[PDB]
Amino acid sequence: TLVYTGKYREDFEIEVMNYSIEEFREFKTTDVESVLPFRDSSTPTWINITGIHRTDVVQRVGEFFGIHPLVLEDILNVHQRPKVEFFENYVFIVLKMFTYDKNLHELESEQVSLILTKNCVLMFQEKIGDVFDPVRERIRYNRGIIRKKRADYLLYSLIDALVDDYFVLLEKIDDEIDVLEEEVLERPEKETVQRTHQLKRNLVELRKTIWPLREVLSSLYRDVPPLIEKETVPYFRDVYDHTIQIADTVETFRDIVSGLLDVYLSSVSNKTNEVMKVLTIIATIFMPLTFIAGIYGMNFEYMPELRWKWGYPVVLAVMGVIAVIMVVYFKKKKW
Amino acid sequence: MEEKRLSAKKGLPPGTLVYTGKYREDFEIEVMNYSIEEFREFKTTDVESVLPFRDSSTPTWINITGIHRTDVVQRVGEFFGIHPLVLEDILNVHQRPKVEFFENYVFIVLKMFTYDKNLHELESEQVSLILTKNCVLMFQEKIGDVFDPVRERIRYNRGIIRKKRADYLLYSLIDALVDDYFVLLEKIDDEIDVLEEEVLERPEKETVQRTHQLKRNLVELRKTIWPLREVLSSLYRDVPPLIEKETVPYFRDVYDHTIQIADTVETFRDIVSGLLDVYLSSVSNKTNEVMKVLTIIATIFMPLTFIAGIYGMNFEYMPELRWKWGYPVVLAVMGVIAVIMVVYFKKKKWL
Amino acid sequence: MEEKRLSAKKGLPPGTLVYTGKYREDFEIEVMNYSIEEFREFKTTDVESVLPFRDSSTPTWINITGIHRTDVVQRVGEFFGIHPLVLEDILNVHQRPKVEFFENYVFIVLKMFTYDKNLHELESEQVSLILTKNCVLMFQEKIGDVFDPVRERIRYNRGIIRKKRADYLLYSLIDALVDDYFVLLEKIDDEIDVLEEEVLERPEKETVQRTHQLKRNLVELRKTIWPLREVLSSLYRDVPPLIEKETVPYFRDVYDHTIQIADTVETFRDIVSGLLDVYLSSVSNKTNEVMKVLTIIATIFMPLTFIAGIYGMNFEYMPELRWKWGYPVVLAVMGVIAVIMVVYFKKKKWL
Amino acid sequence: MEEKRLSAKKGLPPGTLVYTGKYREDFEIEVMNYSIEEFREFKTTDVESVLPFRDSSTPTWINITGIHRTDVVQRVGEFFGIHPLVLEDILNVHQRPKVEFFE
Amino acid sequence: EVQLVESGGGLVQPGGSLRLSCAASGFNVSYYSIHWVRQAPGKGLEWVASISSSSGSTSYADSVKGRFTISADTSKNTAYLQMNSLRAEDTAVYYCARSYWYYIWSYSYGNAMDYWGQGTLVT
Amino acid sequence: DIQMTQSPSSLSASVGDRVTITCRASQSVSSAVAWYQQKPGKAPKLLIYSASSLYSGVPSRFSGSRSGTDFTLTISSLQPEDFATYYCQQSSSSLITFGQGTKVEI
Ligand SMILES: [Mg+2]
Ligand SMILES: [Mg+2]
Repeated sequence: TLVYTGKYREDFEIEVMNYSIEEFREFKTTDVESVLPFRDSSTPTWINITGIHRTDVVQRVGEFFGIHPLVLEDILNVHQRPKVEFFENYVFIVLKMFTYDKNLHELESEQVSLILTKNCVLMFQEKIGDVFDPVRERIRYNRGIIRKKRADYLLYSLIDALVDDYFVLLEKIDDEIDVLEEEVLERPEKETVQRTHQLKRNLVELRKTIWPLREVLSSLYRDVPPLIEKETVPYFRDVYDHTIQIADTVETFRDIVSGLLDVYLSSVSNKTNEVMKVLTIIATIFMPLTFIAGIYGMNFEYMPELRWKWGYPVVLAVMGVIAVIMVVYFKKKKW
Repeated sequence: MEEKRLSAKKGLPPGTLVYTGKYREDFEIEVMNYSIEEFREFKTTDVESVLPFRDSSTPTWINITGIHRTDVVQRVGEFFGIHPLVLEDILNVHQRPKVEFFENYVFIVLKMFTYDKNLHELESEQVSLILTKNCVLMFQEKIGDVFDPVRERIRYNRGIIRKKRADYLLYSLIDALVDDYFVLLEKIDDEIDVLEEEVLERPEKETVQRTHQLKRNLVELRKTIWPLREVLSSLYRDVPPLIEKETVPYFRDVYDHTIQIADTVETFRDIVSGLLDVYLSSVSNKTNEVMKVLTIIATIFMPLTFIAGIYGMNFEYMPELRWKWGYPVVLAVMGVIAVIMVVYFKKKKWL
Repeated sequence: MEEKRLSAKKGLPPGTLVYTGKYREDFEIEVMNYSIEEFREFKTTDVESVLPFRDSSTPTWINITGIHRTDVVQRVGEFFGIHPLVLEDILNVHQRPKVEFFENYVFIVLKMFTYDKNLHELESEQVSLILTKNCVLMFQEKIGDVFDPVRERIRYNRGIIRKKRADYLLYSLIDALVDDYFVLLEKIDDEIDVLEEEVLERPEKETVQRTHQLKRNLVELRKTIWPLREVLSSLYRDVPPLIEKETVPYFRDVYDHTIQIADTVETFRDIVSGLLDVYLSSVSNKTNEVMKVLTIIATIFMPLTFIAGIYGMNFEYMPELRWKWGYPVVLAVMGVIAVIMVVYFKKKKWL
Repeated sequence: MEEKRLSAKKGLPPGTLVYTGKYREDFEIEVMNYSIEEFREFKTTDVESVLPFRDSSTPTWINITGIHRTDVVQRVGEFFGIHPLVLEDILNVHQRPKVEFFE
Repeated sequence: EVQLVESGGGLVQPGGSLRLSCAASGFNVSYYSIHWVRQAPGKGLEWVASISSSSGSTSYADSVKGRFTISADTSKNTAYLQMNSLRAEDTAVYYCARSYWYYIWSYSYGNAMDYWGQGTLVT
Repeated sequence: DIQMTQSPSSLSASVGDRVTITCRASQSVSSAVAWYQQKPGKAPKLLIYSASSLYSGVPSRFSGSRSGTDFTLTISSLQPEDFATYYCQQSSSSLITFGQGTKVEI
């Protein structure tokens, strides 16, 4: 029980920001105990655990905050679609941050768990690197209204940063779509086909990850248990609409890339004709020549192979004439 | 015959009834009486509790599971004043979903689907709902259904399920069925995605078999879904006196959900129809690669084996019988022609 | 359907009624009078015996098996006040199922099919059912019908057929025909399953012919069955006076049966459309593996022919110069290149 | 389905209505006010001329060709009491056919 | 018919202030977005600020943030840009341009300014 | 901030020629690039929006193309009225950014 599933073993650090209307303190540490006392504090706190491959810390904080070990295993589980679970003590959501590489077109996903408990938010991540820097400066520099509100608005801000990163990823994918759409039409090779296959798989992954996100954000503003407070409904509504936008773009891109695949797949089944033509013309050309050469190659010791009128030039001339005749046999039916 | 889809060879007089499905194992009657004040669960294999609950003014939900005991079904039909023809419809598991309105009861037949992974086989089970007075009768075949959330809502005083009469109960059960359709459509979407990937990049015969089975499953769903649209439309528009209004808006949402399900099923059918052609062309492309390999080797080989057979014949008056490094000259020609042929292949991307 | 005038054709003189079908090998007449008290049956080919049963108080059924003789059909029609256009429609076999309503009688044209195993022919014959006063006239093309169960039901007094009027007899005949349709659809499902197993396992040449024949049969069934929905919908909704409103639920049930049959036909059409693409994929796979074999043979035996031709040359100054018994060395080099190429194919997994 | 209100789209000011098509060439307002006696055809470009026909007793047909000018659509909706979400649905083009019944 | 007129320009002392007024005719500033575009003498165009009067959401370039302030009055159909703490690089010609939005994909929108005024010189 | 560069900084051509001016965006702007024309001493005039669409009333000599993250404005056949400066907008973000402008002269 309580086993880590991902593939990250690089770094593990803990970060805490405690902000109020006037008070603010941000720090980083690597001891699980130091973040424990913040639970009973009335101030809105943000706790971040970058490395969850150390299961002991995860279990320790789970026991401290009085949460079910099943959701502990869900946090440790990494291959899972986003979901939302409303419990009386805490509300627990699962999201996925995406990263893209334009040099090598691949999509990397990281599972991130967010738990809201009264005046605290707990974030569990896979590796180091976040999309929450804008909200980090929002708390740090007091710009914006993040400090005035409670931890529900902090959950809203984290989800907003998530969907903003989704928008950036969609911009990168749109540029890739344009490049590939031009290249497939005007540069047909195998690398284009491999890139199109990779792009289709990446868009399928995006669809499978984003469609449950719509349901999560719908739940966070329709069911709205007392944890989120009635003052935060419109913001989650806005994030829900943003998720709708991201979806609709995802299906549009999927349709376009499927059309590209269909075009290339239609271009195939005519290379068979060309290659068959090449094979059959070279066979019809060169099998007769080999046939005659072998026939004159047999040593029966009684063949009229004497010089006479020079046999070798005559044989070569006749063979070349036969080859030219076989060539002329083609192109009559447009071969 | 049993494994085959249709086994409805009946003929027979039109006034007598008999069960048709493949399930003859379980039998349980679960009666749930409820109101604003308190609820009451009677679960038994006895037919005693089901009978008198029609007269009770409080709403009741009878859930009879197991139609292999046709005697209890016909007995409760006789006691409830239910026409024998719709009894035959209840026991007939091949009947498509539908609704019929009478002066005393409204009768509905629906199909619930369960889909299990690694065994690509949709399983359809018929559920019959008869709403009359202040009770709802639920005829079903196997143990296990999707109506757990409505049971939880009834027992735990959440939602409006207890504030209204049996019409809201029927609405809630139909809504639960539609949600089950949605989750099964999600399962089939996942299967379609993985099958599209496998068709594109792993062409095997097993892939074709899975594609055909998935096509059959989507055709089954397409057959079943449209009568559900018709039945929800009939409940939406007709407004029988048993439906006490202020629930027609509640049925409108279910009608919209059924429309969405129908559109999704049609798109899925389109995708699974295109899958076979995609597989065809991918296998043709692999064959084209085989053609590339064979044609390349043939065109870079057969011409110079003709060349090697040129001087292979022994003439009495043969040219270049004795020249310096004649065999090395032939080998150099062979290498040069091989190199230029490889150059052409690199030019044409064939190799 | 009015004006009391026949259609005008070139070949026929205007005033003649002509049989259209191809069966002229039979002629029979039967009369069955049924009631609560007893039942009378007689098979007299003489056409005079059916006349007195025109005005029988009890409902009676007159079956004319074989309408190839236009004399009997025209005389019966004139005797019963049948409009000449209705008589032509009875004689015109090549006509889709339909119902015409008149102030005196109700006219219905239907088809019943027969399926023969080991001989893929989905033939048909047209039957005409005319309900007038309290007697039902049914005309058939030839011998062979699905009305035997109704006949034995009348004989054995089982059911409630003898407790009602001719409208219920017409309902019983239509229900028997619809059950015949169910049986035909089941047999076609059997054929589809056998064909599917064959195509997924053994892709012979006859499989294409069987698939296309079954497709044509299914299209013919759809063309026949789609007007049957209009038939039964008219009989149910339009509520003509002769029905007398008692048989509304039975006619509605037969309408539901027709709708289910149409949906089943559409399902079978979808499956049949899938089978052809499955067959194309299977034959593509077969071609692919055969060309696997051809390539893996030609590729490995080309360079060996190279070494054979080069070293089997004819030159006085040629560098053979056997180095430490080098002929087995050349053979071992041949084995080495053969092993290299088969290893390459194994890595590419062609063989 | 719940309540309905204007969607919030990233990158736009709140409550901004945008035409989502590709045609931005034509604009006209053609009005046909007909009755049992005589008709009235009136093709124009000014948008204030057509607005008073909301209270006309005889049937009126107001055909606005060219919705790329969102200001005209917004003014017509504001005068006619059309809900802003309906205006957004009018301007939004990537939409399957639909019907909505309001009061 | 659509016209944009710029006024309020002129020479001013460094570190001072100047209010530029953009009067719009033929269209309602409430329904559209209004941008200020700055072109230095013999230099390329630069973006100053944008106002969406219906929503009130304003946007500023990072090079004039804080010093410049943009607002709009719907009653007069006017767009005001008041500039404080003016510096040496601000001497330029200011244009006022109305822009609409267009739809590329469901996630991305762009705007193109249709009608521009004659512009006013500020030193 | 999204920085766009544009080349060439000045292009010389005669009437009847084809002229292409290309913008490169540092970041990724989806397709919200706009091409404007400014004659000396007068306000700019919008020519192209959405990287491939023509503003109403603009002559079809100008055309626009987008390859991934760089855009091109191509004039098929010049005219004496097309000898002006051409500018380049990105509008994906709320902060519009211009190019430095290319003067097409004789
Ligand atoms: Mg030889
Ligand atoms: Mg082939």
